[PDB]
Amino acid sequence: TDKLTSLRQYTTVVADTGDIAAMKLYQPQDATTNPSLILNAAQIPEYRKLIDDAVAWAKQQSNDRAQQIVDATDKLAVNIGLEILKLVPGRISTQVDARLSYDTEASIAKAKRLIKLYNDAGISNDRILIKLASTWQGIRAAEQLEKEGINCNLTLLFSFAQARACAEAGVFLISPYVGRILDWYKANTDKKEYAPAEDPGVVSVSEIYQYYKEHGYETVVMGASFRNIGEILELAGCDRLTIAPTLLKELAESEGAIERKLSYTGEVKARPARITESEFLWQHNQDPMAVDKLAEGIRKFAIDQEKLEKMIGDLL
Amino acid sequence: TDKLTSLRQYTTVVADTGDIAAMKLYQPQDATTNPSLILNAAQIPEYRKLIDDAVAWAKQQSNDRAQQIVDATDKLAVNIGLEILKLVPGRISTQVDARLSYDTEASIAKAKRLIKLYNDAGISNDRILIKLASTWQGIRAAEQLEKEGINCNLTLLFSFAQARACAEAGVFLISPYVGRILDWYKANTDKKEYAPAEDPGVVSVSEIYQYYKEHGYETVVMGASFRNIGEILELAGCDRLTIAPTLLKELAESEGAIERKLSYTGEVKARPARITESEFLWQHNQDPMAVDKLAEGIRKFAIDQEKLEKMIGDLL
Ligand SMILES: [Cl-]
Ligand SMILES: [Cl-]
Ligand SMILES: [Cl-]
Ligand SMILES: [Cl-]
Repeated sequence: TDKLTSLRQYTTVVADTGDIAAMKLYQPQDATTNPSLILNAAQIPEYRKLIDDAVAWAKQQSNDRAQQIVDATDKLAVNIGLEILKLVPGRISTQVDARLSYDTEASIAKAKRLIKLYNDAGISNDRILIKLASTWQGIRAAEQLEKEGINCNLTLLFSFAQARACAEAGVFLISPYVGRILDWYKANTDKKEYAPAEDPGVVSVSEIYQYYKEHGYETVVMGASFRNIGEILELAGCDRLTIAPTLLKELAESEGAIERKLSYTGEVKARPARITESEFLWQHNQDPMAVDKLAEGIRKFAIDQEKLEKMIGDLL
Repeated sequence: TDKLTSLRQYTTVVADTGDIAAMKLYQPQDATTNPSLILNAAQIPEYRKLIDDAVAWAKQQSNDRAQQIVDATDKLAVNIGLEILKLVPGRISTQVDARLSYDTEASIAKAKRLIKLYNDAGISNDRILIKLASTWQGIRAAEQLEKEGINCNLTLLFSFAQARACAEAGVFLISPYVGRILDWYKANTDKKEYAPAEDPGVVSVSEIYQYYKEHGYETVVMGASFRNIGEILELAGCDRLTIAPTLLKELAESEGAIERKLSYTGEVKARPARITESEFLWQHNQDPMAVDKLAEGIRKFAIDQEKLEKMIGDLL
């Protein structure tokens, strides 16, 4: 047996890519995309049809250029989601424009708009996760969306404060990063070598997992962003893990059974009072890694969004 | 003539220390303190009377230990402020517990408490600045305090978003940092040498000064936190500058007249709509330096507060 097969006994495998080739190859349950993966998957010549469809559709919905750019970029992300749903039985994650990350109202609106486009294609809400950055504003947006039947993937989750706040908001799923946590520690300490169990991204997810299970929270824990297979194996037992094709390949090519690493066998414990905004802000900003990486991840995703819109604008 | 004397033609000189010796020596207009300067000034044997007075007074106001700790640490800061006001004609800046930095209500309450203690000593509000970190919550706290006749010093000002928000809130004074901005650039780029005019902290304050004057804002601009006299000289013309004794000494010992560097000679311009919380959050987090340093400065001031309270708790 190979390690990818063995992992699937303990963990729901999810493919982190916009490339349908990977869906066929690894047959994941869910898939995740983001603005940069959409931007990358756009250059694939076989996807040119999806870009043209998106641009054409946008011109049929309105006559204003600015609106056509937005409509086309949204429809493109959706169009790619639709191709992926042909090949996976579970969820597709589609990311909202990260420029809205500190705007609750705008994020709710944008989530609803992407859902409308999916619904217009005949896809139900139970096949979709809307990905938002887990700022306070994003978490509050997600809380509201869930009440309206729109399930959310709360991403760029770095601090325990973010983890706690997401759970208390009843979000469908969280995407705690692993690899970008490792990146920080390598950039800000002189320890650049870590055993898998002491990888700080692995430690973060394990602690979050424990807290979620021990309090009986339903939010799906999905580790994301990996630098190596060691990190992935150390989180075997995590509800889901979203993994890039390069690392799915490495697992598939690695022989041997693996053991479950993440479990909670105790009973559910009473929950505390909800963390307030002020408490969340204090506790998030206690974590210098999380401070840096949440803001940084948002900046980079917004740049990817802008580049996507540039590409679409040239075709109109 | 010396450079300290020459600077005073263009800029109001302020002493950044809790040490009364410096007030006598340099005869500044205002003084600034903070938890660490209070903690430092506590070890000075000649201040032991101020610590004992604070502890004694606290035991007379109440019988609860926890409240005595808070009362004593507040009274100590106030007691030091009072000794300084004997030797300066202008303002004393006293910093609120930085653990409150993301809590508007608590910060307002704390500001009012420190003002009460000063008022109880016979000091008017026009001699005092309450120093709060310029988070959104701190700015909103300051807006309200100003309306109630309590003047504020908005500190740890790093991003343009913080500057704009403070001006629009009508705060009495801002303390844009200079040296800590330089710190970040040195640590996060491979340029560790900067000409005074290209020092990123100097550039920051100069841009803020321009924006404030050009829009006729009354908020006092007071550069703070300096690594060298080059930075200070490059901001000659800034409304005020708060300077550590070490650097005041260097200026006093430096011979020669200096030129004014910071001026605005144009007419006042129309102001934009107020920045919203969401816009502020977006724009502040676009500035990786400011993201890091605002949170870091708050963490360190809170640690200094805790150490001060430890020291006070041992004496009760
Ligand atoms: Cl968002
Ligand atoms: Cl929208
Ligand atoms: Cl950001
Ligand atoms: Cl952030």
